[PDB]
Amino acid sequence: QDLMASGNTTVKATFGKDSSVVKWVVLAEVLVGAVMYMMTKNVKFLAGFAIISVFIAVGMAVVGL
Amino acid sequence: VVDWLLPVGNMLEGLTAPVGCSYMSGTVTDVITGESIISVDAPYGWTVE
Ligand SMILES: CCOP(=O)(O)OC[C@H](O)CO
Repeated sequence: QDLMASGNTTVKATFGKDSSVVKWVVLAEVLVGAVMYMMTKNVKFLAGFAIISVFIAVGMAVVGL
Repeated sequence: VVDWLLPVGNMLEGLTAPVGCSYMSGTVTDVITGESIISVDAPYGWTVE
């Protein structure tokens, strides 16, 4: 038989690549990384401009329904 | 001979009339036979079936 835990495709369309999660995680870096030049003012927080698309691909393509 | 057949003639007419009966304890059998194909448911996706 089937299962009762899924069968609605609700969490897949909400927490996925083609949803709204990828938009709320791309603006959080510029909200704090682009304003920390007051006290620090050093080239340090620049290694996060490429790991955003990588972390979302190594976690969503694990199962894939 | 005709006057002698008074008790004998009455028995031949009594064995033809319907006589009531009294029950005791009857049996009602319940036997079921069949199959069931199933357608189981489915689942888813796947495819194949
Ligand atoms: C050089 C790129 O930045 P980081 O690797 O964060 O530098 C480590 C030290 O804080 C240098 O001051």
